[PDB]
Amino acid sequence: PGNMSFVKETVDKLLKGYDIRLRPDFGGPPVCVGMNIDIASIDMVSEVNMDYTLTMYFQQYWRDKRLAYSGIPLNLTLDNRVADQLWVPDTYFLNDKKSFVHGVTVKNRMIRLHPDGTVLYGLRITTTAACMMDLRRYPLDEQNCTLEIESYGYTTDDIEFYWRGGDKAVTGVERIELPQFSIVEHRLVSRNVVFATGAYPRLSLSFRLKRNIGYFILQTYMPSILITILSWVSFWINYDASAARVALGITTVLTMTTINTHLRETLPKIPYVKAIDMYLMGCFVFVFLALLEYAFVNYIFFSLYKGRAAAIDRWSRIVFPFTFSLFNLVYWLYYVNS
Amino acid sequence: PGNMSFVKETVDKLLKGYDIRLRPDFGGPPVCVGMNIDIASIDMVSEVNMDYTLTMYFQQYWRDKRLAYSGIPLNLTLDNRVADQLWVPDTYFLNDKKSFVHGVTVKNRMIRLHPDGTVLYGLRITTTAACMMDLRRYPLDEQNCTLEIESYGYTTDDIEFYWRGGDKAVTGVERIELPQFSIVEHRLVSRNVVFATGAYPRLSLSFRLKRNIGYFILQTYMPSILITILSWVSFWINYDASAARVALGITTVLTMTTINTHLRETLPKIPYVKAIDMYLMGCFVFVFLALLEYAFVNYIFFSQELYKGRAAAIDRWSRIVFPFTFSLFNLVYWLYYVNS
Amino acid sequence: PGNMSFVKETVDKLLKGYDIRLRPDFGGPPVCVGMNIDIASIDMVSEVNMDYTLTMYFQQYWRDKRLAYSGIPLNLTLDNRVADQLWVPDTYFLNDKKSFVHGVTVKNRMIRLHPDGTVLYGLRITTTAACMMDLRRYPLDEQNCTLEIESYGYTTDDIEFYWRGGDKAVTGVERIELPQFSIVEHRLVSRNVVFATGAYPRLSLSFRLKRNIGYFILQTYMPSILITILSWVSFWINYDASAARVALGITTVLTMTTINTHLRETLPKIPYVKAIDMYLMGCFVFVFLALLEYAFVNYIFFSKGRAAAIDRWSRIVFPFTFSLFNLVYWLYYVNS
Amino acid sequence: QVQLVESGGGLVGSLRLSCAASGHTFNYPIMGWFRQAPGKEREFVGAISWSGGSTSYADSVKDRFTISRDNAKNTVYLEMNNLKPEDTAVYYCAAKGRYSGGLYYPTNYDYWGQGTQVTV
Amino acid sequence: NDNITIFTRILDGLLDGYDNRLRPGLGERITQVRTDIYVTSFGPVSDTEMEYTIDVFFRQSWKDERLRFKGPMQRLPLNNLLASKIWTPDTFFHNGKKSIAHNMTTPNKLLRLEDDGTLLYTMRLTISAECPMQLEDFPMDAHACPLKFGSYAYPNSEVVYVWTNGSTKSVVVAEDGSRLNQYHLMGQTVGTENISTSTGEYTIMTAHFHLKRKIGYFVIQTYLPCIMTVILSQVSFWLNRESVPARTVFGVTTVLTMTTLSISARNSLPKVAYATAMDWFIAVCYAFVFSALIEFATVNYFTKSAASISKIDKMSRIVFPVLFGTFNLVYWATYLNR
Amino acid sequence: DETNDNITIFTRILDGLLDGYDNRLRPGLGERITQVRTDIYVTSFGPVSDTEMEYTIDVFFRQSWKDERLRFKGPMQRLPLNNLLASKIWTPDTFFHNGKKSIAHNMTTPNKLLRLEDDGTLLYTMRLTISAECPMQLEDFPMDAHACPLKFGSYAYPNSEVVYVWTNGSTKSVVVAEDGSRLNQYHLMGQTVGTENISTSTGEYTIMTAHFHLKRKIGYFVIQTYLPCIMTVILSQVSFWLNRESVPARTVFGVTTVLTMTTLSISARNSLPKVAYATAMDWFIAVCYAFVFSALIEFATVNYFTKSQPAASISKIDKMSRIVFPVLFGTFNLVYWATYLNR
Ligand SMILES: *[C@@H]1O[C@H](CO)[C@@H](O[C@@H]2O[C@H](CO)[C@@H](O)[C@H](O[C@@H]3O[C@H](CO[C@H]4O[C@H](CO)[C@@H](O)[C@H](O[C@H]5O[C@H](CO)[C@@H](O)[C@H](O)[C@@H]5O)[C@@H]4O)[C@@H](O)[C@H](O[C@H]4O[C@H](CO)[C@@H](O)[C@H](O)[C@@H]4O)[C@@H]3O)[C@H]2NC(C)=O)[C@H](O)[C@H]1NC(C)=O
Ligand SMILES: *[C@@H]1O[C@H](CO)[C@@H](O[C@@H]2O[C@H](CO)[C@@H](O[C@@H]3O[C@H](CO[C@H]4O[C@H](CO)[C@@H](O)[C@H](O[C@H]5O[C@H](CO)[C@@H](O)[C@H](O)[C@@H]5O)[C@@H]4O)[C@@H](O)[C@H](O[C@H]4O[C@H](CO)[C@@H](O)[C@H](O)[C@@H]4O)[C@@H]3O)[C@H](O)[C@H]2NC(C)=O)[C@H](O)[C@H]1NC(C)=O
Ligand SMILES: *[C@@H]1O[C@H](CO)[C@@H](O[C@@H]2O[C@H](CO)[C@@H](O)[C@H](O)[C@H]2NC(C)=O)[C@H](O)[C@H]1NC(C)=O
Ligand SMILES: *[C@@H]1O[C@H](CO[C@@H]2O[C@H](CO)[C@@H](O)[C@H](O)[C@H]2NC(C)=O)[C@@H](O)[C@H](O)[C@H]1NC(C)=O
Ligand SMILES: CCOC(=O)c1cncn1[C@H](C)c1ccccc1
Ligand SMILES: *[C@@H]1O[C@H](CO)[C@@H](O)[C@H](O)[C@H]1NC(C)=O
Repeated sequence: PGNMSFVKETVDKLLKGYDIRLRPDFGGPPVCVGMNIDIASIDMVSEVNMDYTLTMYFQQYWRDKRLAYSGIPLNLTLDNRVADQLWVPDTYFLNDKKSFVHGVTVKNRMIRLHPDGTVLYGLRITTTAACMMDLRRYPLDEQNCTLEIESYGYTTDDIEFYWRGGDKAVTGVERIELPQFSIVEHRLVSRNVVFATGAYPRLSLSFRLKRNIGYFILQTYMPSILITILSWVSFWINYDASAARVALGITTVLTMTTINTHLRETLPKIPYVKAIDMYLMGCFVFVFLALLEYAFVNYIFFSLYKGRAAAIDRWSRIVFPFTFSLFNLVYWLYYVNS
Repeated sequence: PGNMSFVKETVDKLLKGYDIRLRPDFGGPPVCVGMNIDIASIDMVSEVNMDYTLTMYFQQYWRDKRLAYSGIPLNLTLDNRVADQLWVPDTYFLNDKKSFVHGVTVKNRMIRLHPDGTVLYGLRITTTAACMMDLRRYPLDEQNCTLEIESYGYTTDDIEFYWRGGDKAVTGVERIELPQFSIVEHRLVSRNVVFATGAYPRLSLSFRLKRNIGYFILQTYMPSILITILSWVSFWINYDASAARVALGITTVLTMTTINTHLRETLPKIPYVKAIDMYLMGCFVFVFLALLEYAFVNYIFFSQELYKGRAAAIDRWSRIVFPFTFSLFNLVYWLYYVNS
Repeated sequence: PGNMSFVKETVDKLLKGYDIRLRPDFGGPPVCVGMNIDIASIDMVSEVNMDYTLTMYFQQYWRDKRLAYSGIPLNLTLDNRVADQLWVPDTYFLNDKKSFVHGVTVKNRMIRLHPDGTVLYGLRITTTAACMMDLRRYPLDEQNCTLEIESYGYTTDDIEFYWRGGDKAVTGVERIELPQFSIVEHRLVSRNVVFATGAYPRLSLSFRLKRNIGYFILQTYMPSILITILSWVSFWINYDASAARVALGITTVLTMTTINTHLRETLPKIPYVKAIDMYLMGCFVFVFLALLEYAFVNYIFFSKGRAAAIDRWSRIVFPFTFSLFNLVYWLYYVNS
Repeated sequence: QVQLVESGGGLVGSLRLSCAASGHTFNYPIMGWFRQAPGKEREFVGAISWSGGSTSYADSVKDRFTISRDNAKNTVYLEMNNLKPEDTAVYYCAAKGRYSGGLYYPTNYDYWGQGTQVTV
Repeated sequence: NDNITIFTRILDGLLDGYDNRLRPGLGERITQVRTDIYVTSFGPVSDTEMEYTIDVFFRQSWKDERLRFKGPMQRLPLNNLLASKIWTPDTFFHNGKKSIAHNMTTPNKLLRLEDDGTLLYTMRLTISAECPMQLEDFPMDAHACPLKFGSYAYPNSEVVYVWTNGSTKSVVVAEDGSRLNQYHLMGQTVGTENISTSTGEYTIMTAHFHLKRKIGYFVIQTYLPCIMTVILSQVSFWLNRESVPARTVFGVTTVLTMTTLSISARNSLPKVAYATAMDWFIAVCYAFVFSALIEFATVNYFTKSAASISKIDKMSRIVFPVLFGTFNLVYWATYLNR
Repeated sequence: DETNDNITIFTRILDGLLDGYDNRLRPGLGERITQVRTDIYVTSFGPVSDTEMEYTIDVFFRQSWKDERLRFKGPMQRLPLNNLLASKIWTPDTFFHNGKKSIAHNMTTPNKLLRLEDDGTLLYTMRLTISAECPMQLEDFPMDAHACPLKFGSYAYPNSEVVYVWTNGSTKSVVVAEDGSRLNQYHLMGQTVGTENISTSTGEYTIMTAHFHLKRKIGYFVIQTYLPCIMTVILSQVSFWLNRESVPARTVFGVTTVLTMTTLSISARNSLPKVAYATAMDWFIAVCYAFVFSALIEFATVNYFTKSQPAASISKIDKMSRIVFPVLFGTFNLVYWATYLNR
């Protein structure tokens, strides 16, 4: 029975002579360490840092025959500091950038023994994981980011990993909602990874981050569209007022580049051109041609010529909307259907 | 008895009487500590702070005859908490600014013994290594960044470092993901450094980082080129537009100054002119010169057939003069920073 | 003779059987922990963080009659590790946000026994203490804020505090001054505080900063005044030239907004009008009226002597009322 | 899933091969060239990193073969220079994940080409 | 006289045969941990990160029958180095993300032992915790920021938490504690829950702090700029229609002001996708500032192409301010009386 | 030499060496003054921060002394002890009076050295990154010079107990690695070392001190601040070649230059702490702003007098001011630079 002294002496007997340096069944078949996770929160996702932060409860199961006990029906729960006295696996996350076991009040670890010797070792972790992204479709993009788990020291000759519960082993991801993304899908994998030192077991968790387009419509496309069409107001300004159309056009150019720099304020200095950059280039091209059209009109007006200027103004009044419509059609069809 | 308790007895008999304060063969010949690295990633390379954050698996491998065991054919893989109870090399990186061994779950360390006493010991490390950069050619520059591996307490007559595997002693160079750079090559070197306290062995791992101009050519050079081209439209606007001729020139001047300012809050306060500053200087001089040329079209037209012909000829010239001069300047600049 | 061998066993005598869990005179009257401080320097005082960073030497004195000795004439200084083997008070700073005891070569601690048992325990500390600033008068504001020193666990019937030497207990405050502030005054206090778990002794060190106005003359007031006066150039530009008359004033308006934003962004999201908010809004009103006055004359002239007949007044009305504005502002904030 | 196709192998000299990738090639930033023959375990030949160009080769072909990546066609090419008779093998092309292990070991490569033969 | 050593002997008589790995009454009874909180200072709230930081004395109490003692004094304030030897609960915060257990000059912990064996254990903590804000109504939003904590390893079958005074008077905020510059802490609500996880069912303690945002900042820093930019755009209807350059300057420069203001405003907030109540105000101000320039363009068309256009400016001078005032009034009504 | 028994004899002799030994006491506590000869080798100086008024320095900090408990005789004279053993042996508790923050590097074993001669002489070395407070003066901001000090001494033991002496003498006892310095904006003109007795609230202590003489390099500010302001003054005076019939041009051009000066004046101070006074660069900014504003006042009066009094001597001003303003600005420059190449 669970008499206080009896439990004390039973546990002392278990640990008396227990060796930390040797893993369970040393020299024999591997330790089958079952893995289990309970996602608490994906704190952030960052393109500028090419990483995401994740808080979770991380559990591990194995049987160590040296800890089998009888005469006690309880699945004993012990103070977490027993972890420093027992053998615990060397599992670590390959692609983490920085991580820490939460230490509030007392370090967030769990150890619970079972009569058959099974050990449930669990601890709460916040981890920043590296995931560089395919930004080429920036506002319309979809990302795959993963958490890679391996044993640092013990190879497949000593340790084996498996998801305890199979496809059900990770939970809480169904309740994760993000400002910028939504988790379309998550998939669990198990595989062996081979280095020069030997074959090391791996488990990996992956998320399909589909981006929400809502944000960029609000902050980027609305301003750029409104300032683009504002540039066409020049054709509604008579060329008799020669000094006003230049001010209008150059103001639109200034505003367009000012909007562009705000994106560069919030992005990695990545080389290639992104779809957002392509859209900004198109809008800036239309603004630039709107200004150059007044310059051309003023050339023709001084080089019947009033009629030519008015005809060019009307032709632009029609064609600039038409050309911009063609641009928009091609842009959205291409970046949606591709 | 048994194949578990036998290994336990072997290990305890090894660590019975082992002295952690003495290096292997203390007082005898030096200890040849082979080592090799596997690169995990380079998080960033910073011009503002002149450093780069390297992450890696760092391995060390040496003989220690006090840990020889017999009968057992296994390469014992002991729990890493035993490494706190053995002698390990005093290795360190001189140029590191700040580093740490990854500590989640259990501190990321591996230690593996072998029957003939040789030990393997490895760590996963993230180090913010310093790297002074020659930004005179920025952004067309390339940088050499290094990691200086060295033993602190023990001299050249106590330790001997060497790259295990020689040329192949560093791997994972092709999984470094830097947007702005591409590692042209990496090179491995070994040396003896000398201080007032004696000679020491040093191993140098170095990267030659070539920058990718794709970001700047699109983000800072193209807008400057377009603004300079915009500045020329004043030479197509007829000179009667006195207010607009000014407005264009002054707006382009202020826009070049603005393209300048967006750089200065993202770079170190270097005291010398860089290539980017040379290009911005030249383009700004072009816009300022266009503005001055408009000023001396206006002066000659209104105040001083000189009132007609001089202004007409100057305006007609500008439309070809400025494109030609800017093309010459651009060609000279790019061949100055590419061909020589 | 061989004193090195004797003081060894004397210190062993002191530490043998020493129960670290129990405070001096446990069960008896409290232990009187007198305190000294030597202010090293005060790092950034911050509005955006609402705190200040203070580096200091902090000393504590008490008798632990379990440590008395008579065979040695020395004021026996010991290696700092002994601090982890003796009992030391549980003093802490209630209003610190982040702090650390310095260790460069070794952890900065001092233990100095004496024959009568007195123990002098000193530390070098950097502490980031909260400082709730009243920014309503910014930048013409003084800022009292303190460091609150208290015993965490031992109540007033177990530990007592006092300042050693009274008002002279804190030194270095006469020497430190900041770029943005000057230490007008400092005051030392002692009192009790009562929680649900009992009454505790309190020591607190209070400063009274006063801000330096030079940076605000450089950035805030002079650019605003210059832009306001530049706006008055409109009244002298011809009122037929509408493009210039407008561009001038509207550019001054945009400049007012631009100089406001780049000075407000380095300051917390405080929801009330600062003194410089009043100054900036007054200057903005002046500039906005300078522009809307051109709008008025351009309307009225077209719907005649009515144009010059109020511009010739505006030329004097603007500077006079702006002078009145400054006269009331400075005397309202500075002298009252 | 990423899918790959090979082309260029044949009978003799010097020779060149090409491996074209399709699909989610971003999640597989590295491509490796292996080879195999009757009576032989699969052998490594070389590797390449998309957009980086930083190759590595097996010591048996080092300084003869080279690998390069056409990132626009999403294709990689191996220069099989200065053939020697032992180079007769089927030169499987394969792709490697972001965080898999060593490059010299076939088990780390997920998606595989159809294995063009080469003969000398 | 002997009080300094009698208790040495007593305490050494309590700690021999003791085992801190086993919770008190492991088999016989449930361990009821009486607890309460004292928020010495509250805030700040970082809505750009969705966390809020709270400073607190966190107090706990229970009976360990092993520590029941007799002596001349009926309770003992003891050094914190003793707290490591006694069993103390593993309480942790479910929604915390980064916390500090203050350690200045000593670990900030308080341990007292009654002669009954009852322990009182206290410690000063600073916790940065997640808050689930909804920002659809930004300028006049309100929040309930929770603080949820409970045992990490021991389930409800073993250890249960109870508020010390039961009623809401078991959580307290210091009178001078508010370090919120941007919020009012309107109130609090205290409760308990039985959560279920992959380790058992835990008895969670829950506390909610109710926050409402202070609108004072945004009035002067964002609403006055938008309203004043509309006014600056509106005054251009009193300019004579022949002054085309100035009429153009007013419109384009106020549009630039609106664009920069809008970009700056949403530089805050955690980059969420939906439009808040501030977006629906900035967008309407932008609508007026843009339609003003379009109206000027229509005038400058018709006045130079001739027609009976003189009505349009006189009617615009009425319509634009009237419509903007109507919108402002109804908007502020629908978000104040929300 | 004797490799089989060398480990055994030295573990035995060392255990005999530090049994009964205790680190709680100085070597010769009751009998002598302990002398801790010290030395420093600066691996890399800098960077220096004006906004924090600090500088960061990386050093091998070296100490030596005689401990009489530790004399021994054996098969070799000097022992390269493992740095773990410094925990058991007494070592001086030096601390840097100016230190804001520091790292005693801790990576792959502490970066720390311990050696022991058979005559008892210890040597003890370690790697430190030291961020130290510097009381810099900014009245001449882009053209000032600094002497940022380093000061350190025993924390606990007064001058009666422990005294510090430079190892190789003041003229050789601190060294700088020329190949490693991290200064970008400054130049370390030279360094010098001295000693002091400080009286304190806890007795009298001895300080070793080394001063680093830093001279700022103006090059960054010439091209970033001075050049734009000079030429914006020049630009604002380009107004004078436009004929005054173009009133909108003569207005907007000057107004734009004044706006440029405003932004330059406000922005350049992002590199400086919030001092209580104007620097020399601020005098330059003030005078450049004065000239750019006078280039606008010129038109403010010309545009008036050209229509209020069309027998006015106002057409003269496009001559007199045009030729004079550059002259006055040039003489200002030739006073300013002449001053601050001396001052
Ligand atoms: C985010 O990114 C990931 C890519 O980085 C996406 O895909 C996953 O990526 C991982 C690697 O990161 C990849 O392993 C995984 O593919 C499954 O892997 C399983 C393990 O395969 C390994 O072990 C097998 C042991 O039996 C072995 O068969 C495999 O090699 C042999 O088989 C393959 C496949 O036939 C041959 O090409 C190869 O030559 C070898 O002969 C390998 O060593 C595996 O179980 C699984 O299914 C395969 O295997 C089954 C058993 O043979 C077959 O029945 C089945 O038909 C398959 O052949 C996969 O191969 C993929 N996962 C997927 C689904 O593609 C993540 O999906 C992405 N996440 C999100 C959320 O978007
Ligand atoms: C910065 O900001 C802080 C915070 O606002 C300021 O801190 C305050 O400083 C004042 C002094 O300027 C403090 O008051 C003084 O406190 C002491 C101690 O009083 C306490 O202890 C006494 C026993 O030791 C006890 O009798 C007191 O209780 C009586 O008085 C209080 C207050 O009047 C009253 O509420 C009670 O009912 C009692 O009547 C109290 O617990 C005291 O010495 C000071 O003067 C009193 O006592 C002396 C004799 O000792 C006598 O001569 C005086 O006439 C007077 O009776 C004085 O009360 C105050 O406690 C501090 N407050 C806090 C919250 O810390 C600080 O001053 C500011 N500094 C600067 C530089 O601006
Ligand atoms: C610091 O103080 C010590 C004494 O505390 C000084 O050393 C003494 O110097 C005087 C001459 O000035 C000698 O007569 C004494 O004999 C010295 N004392 C001893 C014990 O030898 C020391 O010179 C002072 N240092 C400085 C730089 O002022
Ligand atoms: C959490 O669960 C406990 C469970 O306690 C049992 O409750 C059932 C139903 O009322 C009762 O029949 C059992 O006797 C109870 N057992 C014990 C040992 O008390 C509830 O008591 C709590 O109220 C639950 N908490 C909340 C917040 O609902
Ligand atoms: C009340 C009159 O309007 C303004 O002051 C006003 C409107 N848009 C901008 N401003 C100014 C720049 C301002 C903003 C914030 C604080 C102080 C002053
Ligand atoms: C807090 O101080 C205690 C003193 O025993 C120490 O054990 C612990 O490591 C310290 N923690 C930190 C974070 O400094």
